[PDB]
Amino acid sequence: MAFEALTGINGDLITRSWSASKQAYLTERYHKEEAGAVVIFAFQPSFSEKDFFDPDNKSSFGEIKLNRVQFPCMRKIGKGDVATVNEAFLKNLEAIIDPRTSFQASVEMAVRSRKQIVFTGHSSGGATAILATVWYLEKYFIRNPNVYLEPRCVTFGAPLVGDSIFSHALGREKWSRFFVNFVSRFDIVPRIMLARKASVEETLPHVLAQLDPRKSSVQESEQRITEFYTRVMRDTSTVANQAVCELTGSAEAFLETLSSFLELSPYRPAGTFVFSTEKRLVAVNNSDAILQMLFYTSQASDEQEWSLIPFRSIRDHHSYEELVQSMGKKLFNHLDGENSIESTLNDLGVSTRGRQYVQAALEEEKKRVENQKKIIQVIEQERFLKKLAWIEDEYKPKCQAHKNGYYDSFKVSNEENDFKANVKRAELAGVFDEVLGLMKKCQLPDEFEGDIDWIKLATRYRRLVEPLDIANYHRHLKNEDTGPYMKRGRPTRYIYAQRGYEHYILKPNGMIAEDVFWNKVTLKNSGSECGSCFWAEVEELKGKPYEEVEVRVKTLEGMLGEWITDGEVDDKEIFLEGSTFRKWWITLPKNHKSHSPLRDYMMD
Amino acid sequence: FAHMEESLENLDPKIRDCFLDMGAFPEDKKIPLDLLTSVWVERHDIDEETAFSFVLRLADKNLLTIVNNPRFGDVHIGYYDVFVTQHDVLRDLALHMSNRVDVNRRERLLMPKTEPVLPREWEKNKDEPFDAKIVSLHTGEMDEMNWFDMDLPKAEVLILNFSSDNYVLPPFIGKMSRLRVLVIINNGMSPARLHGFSIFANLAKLRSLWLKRVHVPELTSCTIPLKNLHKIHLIFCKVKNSFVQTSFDISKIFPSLSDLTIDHCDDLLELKSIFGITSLNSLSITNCPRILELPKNLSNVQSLERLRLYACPELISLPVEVCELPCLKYVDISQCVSLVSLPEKFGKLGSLEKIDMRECSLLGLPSSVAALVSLRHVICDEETSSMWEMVKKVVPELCIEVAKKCFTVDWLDD
Amino acid sequence: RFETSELQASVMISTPLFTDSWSSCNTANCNGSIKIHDIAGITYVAIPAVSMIQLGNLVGLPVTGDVLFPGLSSDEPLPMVDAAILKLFLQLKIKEGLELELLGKKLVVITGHSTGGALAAFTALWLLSQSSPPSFRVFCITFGSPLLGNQSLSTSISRSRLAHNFCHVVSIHDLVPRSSNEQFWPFGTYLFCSDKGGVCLDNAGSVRLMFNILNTTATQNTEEHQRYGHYVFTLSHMFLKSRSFLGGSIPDNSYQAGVALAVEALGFSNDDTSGVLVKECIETATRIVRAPILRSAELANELASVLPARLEIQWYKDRCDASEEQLGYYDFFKRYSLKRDFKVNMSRIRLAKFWDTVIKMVETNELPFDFHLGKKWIYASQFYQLLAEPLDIANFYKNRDIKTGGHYLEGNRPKRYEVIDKWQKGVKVPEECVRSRYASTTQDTCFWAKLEQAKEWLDEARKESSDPQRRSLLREKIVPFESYANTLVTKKEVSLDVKAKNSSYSVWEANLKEFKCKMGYEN
Ligand SMILES: Nc1ncnc2c1ncn2[C@@H]1O[C@H](COP(=O)(O)OP(=O)(O)O)[C@@H](O)[C@H]1O[C@@H]1O[C@H](COP(=O)(O)O)[C@@H](O)[C@H]1O
Repeated sequence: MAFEALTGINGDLITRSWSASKQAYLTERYHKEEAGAVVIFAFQPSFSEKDFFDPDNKSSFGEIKLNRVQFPCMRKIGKGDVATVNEAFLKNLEAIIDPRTSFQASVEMAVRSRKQIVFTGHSSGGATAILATVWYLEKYFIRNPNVYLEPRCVTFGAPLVGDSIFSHALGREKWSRFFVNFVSRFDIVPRIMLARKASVEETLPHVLAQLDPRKSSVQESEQRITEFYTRVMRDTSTVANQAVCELTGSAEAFLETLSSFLELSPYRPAGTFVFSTEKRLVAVNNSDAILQMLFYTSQASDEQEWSLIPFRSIRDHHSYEELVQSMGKKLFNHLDGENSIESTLNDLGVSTRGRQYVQAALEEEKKRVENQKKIIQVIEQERFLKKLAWIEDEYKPKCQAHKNGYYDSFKVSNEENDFKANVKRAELAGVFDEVLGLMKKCQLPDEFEGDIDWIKLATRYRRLVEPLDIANYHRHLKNEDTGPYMKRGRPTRYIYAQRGYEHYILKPNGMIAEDVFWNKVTLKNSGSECGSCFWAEVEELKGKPYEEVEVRVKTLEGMLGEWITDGEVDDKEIFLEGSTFRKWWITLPKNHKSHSPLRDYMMD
Repeated sequence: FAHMEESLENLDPKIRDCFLDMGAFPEDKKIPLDLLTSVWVERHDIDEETAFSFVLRLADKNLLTIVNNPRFGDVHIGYYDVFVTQHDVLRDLALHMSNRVDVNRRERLLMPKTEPVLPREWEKNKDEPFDAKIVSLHTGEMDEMNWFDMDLPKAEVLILNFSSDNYVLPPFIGKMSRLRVLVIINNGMSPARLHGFSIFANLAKLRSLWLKRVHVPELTSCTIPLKNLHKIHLIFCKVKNSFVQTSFDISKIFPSLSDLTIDHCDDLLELKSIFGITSLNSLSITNCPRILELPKNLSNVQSLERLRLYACPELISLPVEVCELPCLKYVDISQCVSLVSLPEKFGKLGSLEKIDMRECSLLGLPSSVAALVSLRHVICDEETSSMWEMVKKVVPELCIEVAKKCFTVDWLDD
Repeated sequence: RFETSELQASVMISTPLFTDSWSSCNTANCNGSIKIHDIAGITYVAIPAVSMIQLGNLVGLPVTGDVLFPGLSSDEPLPMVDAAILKLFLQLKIKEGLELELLGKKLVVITGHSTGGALAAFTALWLLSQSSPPSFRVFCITFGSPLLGNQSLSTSISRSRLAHNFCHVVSIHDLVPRSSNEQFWPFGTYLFCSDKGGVCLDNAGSVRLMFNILNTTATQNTEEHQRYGHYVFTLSHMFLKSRSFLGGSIPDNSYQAGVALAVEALGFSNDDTSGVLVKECIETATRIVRAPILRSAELANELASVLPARLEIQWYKDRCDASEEQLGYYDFFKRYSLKRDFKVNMSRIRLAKFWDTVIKMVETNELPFDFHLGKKWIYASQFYQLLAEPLDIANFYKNRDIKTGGHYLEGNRPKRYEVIDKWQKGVKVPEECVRSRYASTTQDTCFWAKLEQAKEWLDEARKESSDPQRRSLLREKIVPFESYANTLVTKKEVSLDVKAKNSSYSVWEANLKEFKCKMGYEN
């Protein structure tokens, strides 16, 4: 029952998915099956060299970057890097979603009928199903999350699709629980994509033809299978060793030196992988642990084990029927939940070094959780909130009552309030820089960026401290040594907080912040994107003739209303009599002085 | 003018004399409380307790306008930010009532302000054995010897306000029946040189010395041993080679010395001579850089009670012989940035009662301080609160106060 | 923690570079010539193994000639290299052929066997230790090369951060790399391999201890070429082989289990004293310390805590340059007259202590390698230096003896400032925008020391004998400083303090003008 408790899929659903996948062999493109209130889509597997490695691809691995418009959530929120997926699988998916196939209409009709959607497939086609699930997660679930709209992805021996960025994006959105992948102990198909194309290009067509269940009459060449297995195992061993060395943070200088001389596959497991053996069922939820188990399970033990492993690996690709039929006669164990994993790994054939590596990978997650707990405890301290309360409720009201904006006061003054504000700003900047470094070094859970409280705290800190940082930057005349503040002076933490806030507020809609900005709109590294950076723009625009730059002024005037409405800037302090912005606007010639749209906000 | 006169009519004659004294004392400057108490002690013979009681009684009115006064922490603490300022109208008042007698002026000899001239009322009467219980002379570029003869057969207190760089000393002390207080104040921006210091050795009855910002003359055996001097306070002075030399025994020259203060003085890398005095009772060093370690000869002193070490950076470590002091009641270390660890046997000080280590980057408190039964008050930072409460668990009477760091810009003004 | 020496060895073995280098070395030995060829986009250069050559003589690195080592240190302990290796490298003219055949290459791997391996290591050292880093990356993989070098050379290589590009594979049975004078010091990562696996050691002391214990071991062999061939052949297939790894009784501890597995991989049982000593050496190879990745993040808190000292220094500078006397903050600190000077001295001492602690932590290797490449740390170090170096110069000159003219740029500059300058050397090219006004702080932190030296030279010229030739020579040595100061002033790269009416620079300029007018030299 624990399998149903964890994965959320019953044995009957697994049997129906396997039956649909088997039936999809005869059918073309996709096959739709309606069982009760469940709609299952099975994608037809394809067995050809071009279906795994794209002929047009020039890289050593058939990987291409995703499109931001198509998959806005499949990227890193902070770094901004997009994920990479297989080119052939992406092309097959794009052909599937073509309007001529009527797949979109069927999906819409099934969604409107309030029926659960299950995506299933076998071999490479099954991998395509995973992409389809992501498509669903980018079309309906993200628009309005609901229990009835929760999808289900089931794959049987599907090869790896996404890289580490793909897995991180799946984990951050809490979508990894909807993917279940059944992989045999000796299955070789999931390990195919972990090898370079040049090593196995000669032997790929023969192995792919042999693996085809439709036409198994082809003559078996043991030498070719042995060479293919040897190359795949060597590449998998190299990839796993490098990954486990990098994860533990050891030999970093040696790894950095050797990275340039090595070309390794970037594909990483994504989803809940469950390993099937003769009488046990083990499910793993950690990508590094899944990769280590995938490498270590397919190993020999003695001479009798050899000379038969490649044949068993070839045969096991069509042995999922026995596992599906005999699902209820095998024990189910969770590797992460269990405390003692020695017996399970010994039963599955993992060696001692594999056990140690799996244990280290599991302990890495616990260390990350402990770091997140420590960060939360530090954040929830009384003094951290006291500093922000003092900044918001004492310095700003006093400056406003002093007829001078607090930005201008921080720019030039000689009072103890400025010194205290600078000290508090330095302390807050140090704390946030420590948090940003911890996040950058991949030592925090993927869900940390998804926390609403953290996003709100970061947004408040930015909106309260960024003008002070700009004033400090422009007070010491640092803009004449490096350049504009937004070019090479803006701290990374503010950019990360702004990107997180924009993603949080734009995820229900679907557009990237750039689209919204450009749609609303020389503007290279401009200040019209961030409300808190408006002061910096005033620094750049002032001291220049009106004729040279005019469009930036108009853009600033247009965005000022939105910034005021959203609370990015306060009209009481930035429109003060002694503010530098008022003086700059006074110096502006009479034409724009009379054509400005905020007259009611300035003229008394 | 009338209101404070009426108040003076209501004051006791002793407190009236004290009010006149402080009021006629030089204005527009910060006057330490210790000097004022010493002046009252040697003038009215009221002793320190009654002097402090009088100060507290007079603190109610505006004639003794108080300052921050952080001395409320304990009574064993010294003087720091405790200066008292008075109004110039009160100064003129105290100068008014019977204080311009031509020849006699039985008390309160004053000078309204620094000038290269002397008061014509007393200048004309050169031959005047005037009773001079209180003398305060303010002189700028003019010579200290003056142009007449102050015999002063009954003088008790002498205060001088000085200036310029090259200067001499008057021969008045040579023709002096008795004297107890001698204060020299220099307001220049550069060290001031003094000439003719042998005349000051004529009288040994002096009990307090308040030199400041000057070239401390080197001690010599020809100097008469001051058997009554008790206080030597040097602030912003120039030790140069006066205290560096060790040929002459300072204990023989100053056997009654009990309190020595060195503040804001550089070029003081040698302290063996200071520790060589066996009569030392309260030693305080404040803001003295260029000091590596204290000399390992403090075991000679067996009566030292206070070891205030305010500021004094670049101090590598505390001496191991400090624990041998039998009556070290008070230890004060503040603003130290080079101290990393206390002595291992620091807890053997059975006479220790209060210790201050504010803004001190201490690494680890030794377990020996767990035996500090007599320790009562600890003023430290929040970092050491845990290992001070660990001591407080053993001794319930221990009280720990966390000193908050206040950010002020008042230091920039000075 | 976690034992990873065996993991590092397995990572190194699993790469195709091992087999490619072995094949290249075998081909070079068979052909008896330097073989340069491209395999899988990587240019392998294999140096043939030479013999009938004696080793042991130490002469040192060349000082004058075609070959040079600018990156190598030149302190009191002079780095030394084997005379035979240098002579063979000079005779074979490897440099010319290598630079001719490596034009346009991106990845270069130099390899050799025994003396060939030593020659390959020397060639890689010559390539890396140049005026500028080579356009291509190098990786010297040696197969049982004899020990060469010295303690000074190894220390300089470790300081230069160049040991990561050298790897040596030494069998547990050969005697050629283990038979050398005690003056020789190993350098770079060393791989100890055997029929059941390998281990990697990246510590000179650990490698020396392993060599010593292997020397004390009774088991030794004379034929090592066939042993190396068998070892590489059986290690290239370790991926397709899973062993029991029984290790006797498996300890219930991650570190203990890892150490036991590493010991077992070398063919040493846990019963003989040799196995126990090997286990002790492996345990002592890795030290216990807080994770550098967490320490780098944690450093921001103490940086923020020390920042108020810099804020106080900034406020003091503003007050000094806003004063009526207009003496400049440098001269104000040079003349101890107010308590604010003492407070600023305390803040400067605290900042110097914090930065010295940071530098010591960096040099201890308690932080990641790219710690100094961080933009934030570089900018913070620059901001601290530009504000604290004049204060340190003023303090040194105030405490400087009258007749001890050691100055600040003649061996008295603290090493922390040199490390800060080395970090700033990686800053991108600054923009050439014209400054509208004077900068807040002087760009050159050594301006005050040069000004003091120029003032001393001018005073010496003014107060001396007639000696017209001496005056001409002193003026010739002085006028470069005047030209540099004029260029700095015209570029507006100096703060207002140097432009004060009563500043030291103005007094020096007035004195120079008066001297020129009095005596009449041109220009
Ligand atoms: N010209 C400069 N001089 C000195 N520091 C600079 C300069 N420019 C940027 N910085 C600082 O360099 C760090 C980059 O970290 P970053 O996370 O981006 O690292 P990377 O991800 O890129 O590797 C940010 O903290 C920038 O902080 C700005 O500088 C002002 C003074 O800072 P202060 O508080 O110390 O006085 C602050 O007001 C912020 O405007």
